[PDB]
Amino acid sequence: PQITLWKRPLVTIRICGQLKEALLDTGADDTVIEEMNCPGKWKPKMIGGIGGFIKVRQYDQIIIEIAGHKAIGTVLVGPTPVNIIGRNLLTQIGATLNF
Amino acid sequence: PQITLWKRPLVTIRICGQLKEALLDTGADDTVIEEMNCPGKWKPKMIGGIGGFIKVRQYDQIIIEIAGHKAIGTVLVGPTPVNIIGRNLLTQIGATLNF
Ligand SMILES: CC(C)CN(C[C@@H](O)[C@H](Cc1ccccc1)NC(=O)O[C@H]1CO[C@H]2OCC[C@H]21)S(=O)(=O)c1ccc(N)cc1
Repeated sequence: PQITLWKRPLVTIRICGQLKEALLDTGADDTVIEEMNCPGKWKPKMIGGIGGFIKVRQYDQIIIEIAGHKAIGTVLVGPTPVNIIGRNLLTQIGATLNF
Repeated sequence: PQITLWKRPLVTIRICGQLKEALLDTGADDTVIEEMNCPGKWKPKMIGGIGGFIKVRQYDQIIIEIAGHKAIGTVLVGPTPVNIIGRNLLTQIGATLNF
């Protein structure tokens, strides 16, 4: 599909059996998902943006479906105000920015 | 151009006379640039990102060239970790996400 940018580029994702809304974010290196009790081993991480840093849990090889496209990779879980699909998974669903 | 997302989507911009590197950021509503000298009037504002809120100077109707494409619009100037081109200007240059 083609997504114009008049509005936030939100899509439906499925992660750990739950449907969520997430922002397709070319400015994010990594995918960051709102706090949820996913199973699996993790490593702590700090990620920084406007305002400073948040502490997150880094999970590797997590399966996510994004707007119907399957993906698998690193997902950071923590107190983000929005769910963000970053470049690590955008590349897997074939996303490009065009102008 | 068509921009893939293996690497950060960095471009050269010209703003208030000066060349800077900036990140094309579909997850940003607004364009936020590091502290710099711009001429003319500004309004104090706040904006929040992943780590909290910062104070910025809002400049309106600023002429800004983005990878050779013209835009004229609002720029927030303040202590951002990365210069980001948000949707307010991405729409002006005709950017879309495609997958
Ligand atoms: C600042 C960027 C270099 C990186 N950010 C992604 C960015 O797209 C965020 C993504 C974002 C979106 C909403 C809320 C928080 C963070 N947007 C953002 O800060 O935009 C601000 C400017 O416009 C406003 O519109 C949204 C918030 C304001 S980030 O959220 O801080 C971030 C950093 C590291 C990772 N792995 C993932 C995300």
